[PDB]
Amino acid sequence: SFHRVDQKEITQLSHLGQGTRTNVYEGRLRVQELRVVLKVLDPSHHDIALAFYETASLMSQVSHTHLAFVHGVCVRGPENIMVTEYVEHGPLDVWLRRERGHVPMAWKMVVAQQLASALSYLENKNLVHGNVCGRNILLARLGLAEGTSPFIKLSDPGVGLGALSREERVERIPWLAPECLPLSTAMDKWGFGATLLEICFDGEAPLQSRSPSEKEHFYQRQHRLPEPSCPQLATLTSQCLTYEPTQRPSFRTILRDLTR
Amino acid sequence: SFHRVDQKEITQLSHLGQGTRTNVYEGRLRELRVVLKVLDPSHHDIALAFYETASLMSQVSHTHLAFVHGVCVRGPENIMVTEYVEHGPLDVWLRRERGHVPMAWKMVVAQQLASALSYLENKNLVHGNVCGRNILLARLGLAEGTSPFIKLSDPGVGLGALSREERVERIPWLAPECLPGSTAMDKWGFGATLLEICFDGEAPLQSRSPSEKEHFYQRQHRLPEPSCPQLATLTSQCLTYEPTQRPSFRTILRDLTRL
Ligand SMILES: CNC(=O)c1nnc(NC(=O)C2CC2)cc1Nc1cccc(-c2ncn(C)n2)c1OC
Ligand SMILES: CNC(=O)c1nnc(NC(=O)C2CC2)cc1Nc1cccc(-c2ncn(C)n2)c1OC
Ligand SMILES: [Cl-]
Repeated sequence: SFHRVDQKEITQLSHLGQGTRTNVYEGRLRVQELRVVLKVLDPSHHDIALAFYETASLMSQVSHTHLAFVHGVCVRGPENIMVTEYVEHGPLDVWLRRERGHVPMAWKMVVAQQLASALSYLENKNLVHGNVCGRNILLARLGLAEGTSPFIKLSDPGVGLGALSREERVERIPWLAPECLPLSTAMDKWGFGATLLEICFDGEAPLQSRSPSEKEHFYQRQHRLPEPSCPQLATLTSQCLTYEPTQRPSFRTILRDLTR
Repeated sequence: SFHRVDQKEITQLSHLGQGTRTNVYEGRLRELRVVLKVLDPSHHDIALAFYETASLMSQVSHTHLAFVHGVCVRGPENIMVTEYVEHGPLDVWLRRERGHVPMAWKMVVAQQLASALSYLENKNLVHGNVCGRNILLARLGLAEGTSPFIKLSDPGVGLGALSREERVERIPWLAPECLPGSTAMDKWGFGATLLEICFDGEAPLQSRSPSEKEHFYQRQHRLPEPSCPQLATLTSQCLTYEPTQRPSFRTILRDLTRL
């Protein structure tokens, strides 16, 4: 399970954004104060909150260099608050869009290897992340500067996919595995593939802009996502972004292929 | 001395604040992100003090010194083009994070400020405007294991061109020997900034009137003791009215890595 955090120990600071049924804030935790990130769940039903706890538990009961730490959950009136690791530079997508055209291929390859690494760890433990996207990739060390390499940390997947509505699942296209449109570790290989494209297209994922019906139509008509600009990831993404879950490579394979 | 920048190459954006005879803006250099220090309509002596400042920064290179791209000199306009530092002035941040800034964080800033100032010392160059405002935070060092990373800004219009009223406004950072009409002056600035850091962006006398401030220096009064006794000796050594009695930055840098 997960560690319990009293309301007294946490301080809510500036708003960083909104997740699926959550509001992300900067914050402090008394342990010596630590800079935390608070994911404040919306007033919710028992099934939604349980999906939130299950997510805390996944992140609490694991340990990897490229996985964000979960301090615990605080249960305050209608709100539940996940207390998570504060990462220096925040979401990757935001940064890649800000640094558009000035992000070198080697930088992107390091991020890929690191993301495949953390996802291979969850694979060997037979655990599903269920929300691999650029936003959920946080930059602990920036790596864009002469003589620097990036250091990423994969965020909690938020409210478990199982509790999400169809409308909510559609919003996750192109990262959402098409079999999840109507929970296997096979789903994270599609997420990894779609994120690999988002990284290549400097934080601009294909279909992001398109309408929910346009997005739903793409999956219904079994259409395939664009090819990455860099031909190094071209084979890997095509292998990952297959509609047949069994046809997706293992992260053990992906991790090997990335070293070449 | 200084690189010249054409007016066509620069785009002015959001006003960030005002300096001594300047207005600070966000800007674009043809398309890189910079900070434009737009000098007020000025006399030739004021503009020359501005160029001298550009030259100081232009002809130097240090990890904890802000970069100066050059000066745009067109007709009545004088614009210094400089490095944009992500989180901006330290004083603003320290006041925002008041009570939640740990001592170790402040020591790191101090060591970094003493290092950039030791570099100018070994080159026998005067900054002349060491204050909280002129320390810019490139990295906040908020995450565990992460440390802050500061960059010292240009000192603005050289102190030599400032009026008495303008010099009085720089109390307590201004060296008292600079009030009427040396690298020793930056040791006082460093000392007064070390107090401002300790008092979480609240420097002593900042609230007091110009006459109250002038009176403090005239009557040879000494600035308060820092809350943290680690910097207590260092600040007392730095904030002496005898310029020759101030430690070298070589000494300060040693003392910082021992207390
Ligand atoms: C587990 N740790 C984190 O989640 C986390 N950790 N650190 C930062 N640091 C920072 O931002 C540093 C720059 C100030 C941001 C983080 N999250 C984050 C921030 C903003 C929006 C979202 C969000 N969640 C869902 N959506 C759609 N968007 C979000 O979740 C990933
Ligand atoms: C060389 N580079 C700089 O000086 C500089 N670089 N980056 C920022 N970034 C930002 O602000 C990011 C946070 C939004 C601020 C900077 N200057 C600055 C901003 C506002 C006021 C003054 C100012 N100067 C004199 N006074 C009284 N106040 C000022 O000069 C130091
Ligand atoms: Cl970094």
